[PDB]
Amino acid sequence: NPDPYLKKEWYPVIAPAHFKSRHIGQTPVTKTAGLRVATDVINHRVYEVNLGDLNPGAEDLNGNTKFYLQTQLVSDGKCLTNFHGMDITRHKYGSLFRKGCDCIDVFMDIPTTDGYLLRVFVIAFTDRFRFQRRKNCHVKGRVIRMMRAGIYETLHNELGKVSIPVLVTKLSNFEVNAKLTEALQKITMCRDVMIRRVKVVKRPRNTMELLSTMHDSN
Amino acid sequence: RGRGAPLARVQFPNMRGEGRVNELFIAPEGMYTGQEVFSGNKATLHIGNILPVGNIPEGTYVCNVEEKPMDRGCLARASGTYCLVVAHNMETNKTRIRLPSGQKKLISSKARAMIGLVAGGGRTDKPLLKAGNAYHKYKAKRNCWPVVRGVAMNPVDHPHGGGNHQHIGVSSCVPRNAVPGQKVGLIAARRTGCSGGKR
Amino acid sequence: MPVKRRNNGRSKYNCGHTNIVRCQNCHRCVPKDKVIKRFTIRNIVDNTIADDVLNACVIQGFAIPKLYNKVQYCVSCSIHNHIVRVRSREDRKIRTP
Amino acid sequence: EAFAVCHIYAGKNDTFIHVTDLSGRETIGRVSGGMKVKRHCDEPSAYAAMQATQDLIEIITDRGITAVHIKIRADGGTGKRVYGQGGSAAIRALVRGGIKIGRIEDSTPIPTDRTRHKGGRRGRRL
Amino acid sequence: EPINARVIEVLGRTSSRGGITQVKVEKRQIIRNVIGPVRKDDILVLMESEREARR
Amino acid sequence: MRAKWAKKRMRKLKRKRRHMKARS
RNA sequence: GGGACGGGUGAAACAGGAUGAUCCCGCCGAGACCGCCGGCCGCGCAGGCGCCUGCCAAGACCGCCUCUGUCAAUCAAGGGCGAAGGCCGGGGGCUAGAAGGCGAUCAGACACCACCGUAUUCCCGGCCGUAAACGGUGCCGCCCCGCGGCCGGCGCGCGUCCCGCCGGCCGCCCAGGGAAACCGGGAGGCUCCGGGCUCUGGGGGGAGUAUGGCCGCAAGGCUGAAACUUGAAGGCAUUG
Ligand SMILES: [K+]
Ligand SMILES: [K+]
Ligand SMILES: [K+]
Ligand SMILES: [K+]
Ligand SMILES: [K+]
Ligand SMILES: [K+]
Ligand SMILES: [K+]
Ligand SMILES: [K+]
Ligand SMILES: [K+]
Ligand SMILES: [K+]
Ligand SMILES: [K+]
Ligand SMILES: [K+]
Ligand SMILES: [K+]
Ligand SMILES: [K+]
Ligand SMILES: [K+]
Ligand SMILES: [K+]
Ligand SMILES: [K+]
Ligand SMILES: [K+]
Ligand SMILES: [K+]
Ligand SMILES: [K+]
Ligand SMILES: [K+]
Ligand SMILES: [K+]
Ligand SMILES: [K+]
Ligand SMILES: [K+]
Ligand SMILES: [K+]
Ligand SMILES: [K+]
Ligand SMILES: [K+]
Ligand SMILES: [K+]
Ligand SMILES: [K+]
Ligand SMILES: [K+]
Ligand SMILES: [K+]
Ligand SMILES: [K+]
Ligand SMILES: [K+]
Ligand SMILES: [K+]
Ligand SMILES: [K+]
Ligand SMILES: [K+]
Ligand SMILES: [K+]
Ligand SMILES: [K+]
Ligand SMILES: [K+]
Ligand SMILES: [K+]
Ligand SMILES: [K+]
Ligand SMILES: [K+]
Ligand SMILES: [K+]
Ligand SMILES: [K+]
Ligand SMILES: [K+]
Ligand SMILES: [K+]
Ligand SMILES: [K+]
Ligand SMILES: [K+]
Ligand SMILES: [K+]
Ligand SMILES: [K+]
Ligand SMILES: [K+]
Ligand SMILES: [K+]
Ligand SMILES: [K+]
Ligand SMILES: [K+]
Ligand SMILES: [K+]
Ligand SMILES: [K+]
Ligand SMILES: [K+]
Ligand SMILES: [K+]
Ligand SMILES: [K+]
Ligand SMILES: [K+]
Ligand SMILES: [K+]
Ligand SMILES: [K+]
Ligand SMILES: [K+]
Ligand SMILES: [K+]
Ligand SMILES: [K+]
Ligand SMILES: [K+]
Ligand SMILES: [K+]
Ligand SMILES: [K+]
Ligand SMILES: [K+]
Ligand SMILES: [K+]
Ligand SMILES: [K+]
Ligand SMILES: [K+]
Ligand SMILES: [K+]
Ligand SMILES: [K+]
Ligand SMILES: [K+]
Ligand SMILES: [K+]
Ligand SMILES: [K+]
Ligand SMILES: [K+]
Ligand SMILES: [K+]
Ligand SMILES: [K+]
Ligand SMILES: [K+]
Ligand SMILES: [K+]
Ligand SMILES: [K+]
Ligand SMILES: [Mg+2]
Ligand SMILES: [Mg+2]
Ligand SMILES: [Mg+2]
Ligand SMILES: [Mg+2]
Ligand SMILES: [Mg+2]
Ligand SMILES: [Mg+2]
Ligand SMILES: [Mg+2]
Ligand SMILES: [Mg+2]
Ligand SMILES: [Mg+2]
Ligand SMILES: [Mg+2]
Ligand SMILES: [Mg+2]
Ligand SMILES: [Mg+2]
Repeated sequence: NPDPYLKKEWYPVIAPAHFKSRHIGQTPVTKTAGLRVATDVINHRVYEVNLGDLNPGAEDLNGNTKFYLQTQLVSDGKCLTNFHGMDITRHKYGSLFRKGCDCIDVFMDIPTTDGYLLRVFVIAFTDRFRFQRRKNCHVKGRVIRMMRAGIYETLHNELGKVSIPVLVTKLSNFEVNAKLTEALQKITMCRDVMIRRVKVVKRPRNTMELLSTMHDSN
Repeated sequence: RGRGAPLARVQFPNMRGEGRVNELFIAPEGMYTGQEVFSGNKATLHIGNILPVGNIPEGTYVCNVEEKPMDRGCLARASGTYCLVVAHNMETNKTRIRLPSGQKKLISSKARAMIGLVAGGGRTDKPLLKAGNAYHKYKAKRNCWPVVRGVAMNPVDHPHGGGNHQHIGVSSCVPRNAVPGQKVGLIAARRTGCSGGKR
Repeated sequence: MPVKRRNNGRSKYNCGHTNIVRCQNCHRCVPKDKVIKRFTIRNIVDNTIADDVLNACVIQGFAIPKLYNKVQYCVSCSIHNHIVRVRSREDRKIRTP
Repeated sequence: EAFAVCHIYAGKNDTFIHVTDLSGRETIGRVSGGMKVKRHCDEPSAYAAMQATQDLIEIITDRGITAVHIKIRADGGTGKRVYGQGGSAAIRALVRGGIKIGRIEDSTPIPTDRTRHKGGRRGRRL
Repeated sequence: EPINARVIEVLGRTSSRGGITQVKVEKRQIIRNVIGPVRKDDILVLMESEREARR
Repeated sequence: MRAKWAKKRMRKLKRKRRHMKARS
């Protein structure tokens, strides 16, 4: 067996202009021979990149958020990635749960104004008022229902008609998290309310305009 | 006569002259005399209507489906049968369907179907009690009944015939390329016997 | 065989039936209000190497991720591995953790 | 400055240390604890894990990698969720083989609900 | 390659039958098992410093 | 015996007696 | 993509792999299940009850200067429900897995442990009617030293708290009870014995068996003896 890396050659991977570290890395591939073109095999790869590795310096605010960036067009021997999904980290998720409080999970399918459809998942936790007798923080159904309705109508206001680049701005910024928290602070004490995941359910086939806007600073 | 499901006589207007035009349809269950049915690219989603399978949403029950456009319908025609619409692929312009056997199949998206499932379902759940009921059923169809077993014959009449005890003698799995006169018994069987646990 | 505990060996108050959990050690079926439960929080690298990882990291301000795992055992496994001990008749009434 | 991903599979019976690129589609290193031992009980051990990581260092360095992000996992599914002994051993030999470290993470497959694990209602009767 | 290192303290007898002795050997605090009699300020010639004693 | 298994034995015996009486 | 072993155990051996496995990553399919949160939390007549959204009829409690006028308690016969396994007819079939097969262990091992696997596990229409179906404690009503905890509703107070009331679920405990263990919201108010109603027992075996009857497709269930035999069986507790 001859060494396969005598026929390798790498390409750059590039991140959307929403970020300050756009060289994600290099990626290998086998050179073109037969029918596989290298630029017709490295396309559609999915990369998994930490937000603190894309906006470095704000590690406390950004290290627990992860992005999925899919290359969607190779030109000039550069790969150009595009929004593919958002998730939080496993230890951040595990640290959320205690015993004594209530956990609320919701999701809804949110369309965008340019052909994308998303599933967005939210989490909230009940919290202890400062001057209360008991240790548990359980609340009644009349309150659970108010919190779920608030999450639904709020996310409807912010994300009801957005495009992908504005969405990515908000998701990198936590712009939505603060107003979920704002709307839901008025009902009870609640500790950590956040979007924890976003899943691209169905996108259009041709994204050449979209990616032109995303990488081209525009 | 000879058919389990019923038929519907349906009248349309003559579209190239004056008068009316008469059609026979395999009847979906729930169709009734005096109903108005619709046929076209813009017909609505109602039991009894004829629509291209491309315009029919995933999850739908259809019957009398064409496997190629315009051939006028050849799939899921027997009483109680239907096809499911599984998925649409627009760029290749194909639709995926489930046939009553459970096989999956790609057809064109301009192939037409009828909304619903075939009426007469449950027919085979009643036992035939008597030789006479089988006699009447097959008298309406074909000269195929009653059936004489091969081992009950002499060797001149059948390859299972003869012997001092009734018995086949060799294996009754025969190959796929056997010639006419030889291709009796179980033809090209992947397996045999009665065991559970399939899926 | 008189009765040994007022709680009959479990915490079931005002119901008929409670869920089933598998034991993690031996995989036996145990009711949820009888299973022995503990919560552990531990780093994914030993602390005898957490210093070397933290010196050899590149990220400025990086922190060691923790782990949050709830262990659940049956009575046999708990006693055998010494999560719980057989106690004196007086000591059995103590609920201090 | 040159980044790849190290999947460390710390199983109950074997150990895997495997290096791919950031996408996962392309592999650069693959060693196992059972390619360095004679007795089948020693593959999940720390001496085997380190001794395999010492060959992995050679492969990855000679192909041109200097830093890795670590993804460490257990068996998962319906079974165990604590690591095998040699996972931290792999981390140790990886730092003391020159490599720079980046993002760290647990990556065990855990279910949201589940099918039924083997062994029966009464468990492994030993 | 011999890797001579120096003990800076005795932790205790390790083997079930007495035997071996945990020591704190040395810019490192590696801990190791030792068979024979060892005081403080003594020397061990180490075939390797890669592993540290369990516990 | 364990009473569970004595019960299984007795049931098999009663089944045998009933089969026996069924002849004639 | 990459190239040598992977699985499994206390340790191993049978299954797997250059027909490139184990490992990484993307995509597709199917049927179960509903984690962390999850509890001296909560609901239901018991059996039981945990994904999202919608729809449908119920329920106990509290609050009340609303209506009626004893319409109630318990109950042979009779009717309904009833974990799991099992049966009949349709469907479905991922996991696990009675039976069956096979690798070890062993004196043997037809067992425990490893591996493969059929019924079964899931749905629809029925049937069967049993569990340490347990609080081993029948239902209605009264009186009852006290200290806490949690759950639902209400009211007074100061400036979330705080004190009370009704109902539920729990801990500890004076008296009293008891063979004791323990109970104590009763197992108390009982040789100082009597509020109402229904069911069951009468030394240990033979025996829940034989026999007859009713029910069930079957598997069974329900009802249920006699001859004969025996000096004990059994409860809670003390020392070794
Ligand atoms: K409510
Ligand atoms: K609810
Ligand atoms: K004939
Ligand atoms: K015949
Ligand atoms: K013959
Ligand atoms: K006893
Ligand atoms: K118990
Ligand atoms: K309770
Ligand atoms: K409860
Ligand atoms: K419960
Ligand atoms: K516990
Ligand atoms: K146990
Ligand atoms: K080996
Ligand atoms: K599962
Ligand atoms: K299995
Ligand atoms: K078992
Ligand atoms: K078992
Ligand atoms: K088993
Ligand atoms: K099992
Ligand atoms: K069992
Ligand atoms: K059992
Ligand atoms: K058992
Ligand atoms: K069992
Ligand atoms: K019994
Ligand atoms: K019994
Ligand atoms: K039994
Ligand atoms: K809850
Ligand atoms: K609660
Ligand atoms: K709750
Ligand atoms: K509840
Ligand atoms: K509740
Ligand atoms: K409640
Ligand atoms: K609850
Ligand atoms: K009455
Ligand atoms: K009466
Ligand atoms: K009654
Ligand atoms: K009755
Ligand atoms: K009755
Ligand atoms: K019933
Ligand atoms: K039932
Ligand atoms: K049952
Ligand atoms: K069954
Ligand atoms: K199955
Ligand atoms: K069975
Ligand atoms: K045996
Ligand atoms: K045995
Ligand atoms: K198996
Ligand atoms: K069965
Ligand atoms: K089945
Ligand atoms: K079963
Ligand atoms: K099932
Ligand atoms: K049943
Ligand atoms: K009974
Ligand atoms: K009983
Ligand atoms: K019980
Ligand atoms: K009663
Ligand atoms: K409360
Ligand atoms: K309350
Ligand atoms: K309540
Ligand atoms: K309350
Ligand atoms: K309240
Ligand atoms: K209260
Ligand atoms: K009260
Ligand atoms: K009360
Ligand atoms: K109540
Ligand atoms: K109590
Ligand atoms: K009570
Ligand atoms: K009464
Ligand atoms: K009664
Ligand atoms: K009774
Ligand atoms: K009774
Ligand atoms: K009785
Ligand atoms: K009586
Ligand atoms: K009889
Ligand atoms: K019958
Ligand atoms: K039967
Ligand atoms: K019978
Ligand atoms: K019978
Ligand atoms: K006794
Ligand atoms: K007794
Ligand atoms: K006894
Ligand atoms: K006593
Ligand atoms: K005594
Ligand atoms: Mg003849
Ligand atoms: Mg012939
Ligand atoms: Mg399993
Ligand atoms: Mg399942
Ligand atoms: Mg009934
Ligand atoms: Mg299986
Ligand atoms: Mg199987
Ligand atoms: Mg069954
Ligand atoms: Mg009972
Ligand atoms: Mg309570
Ligand atoms: Mg009888
Ligand atoms: Mg005594």
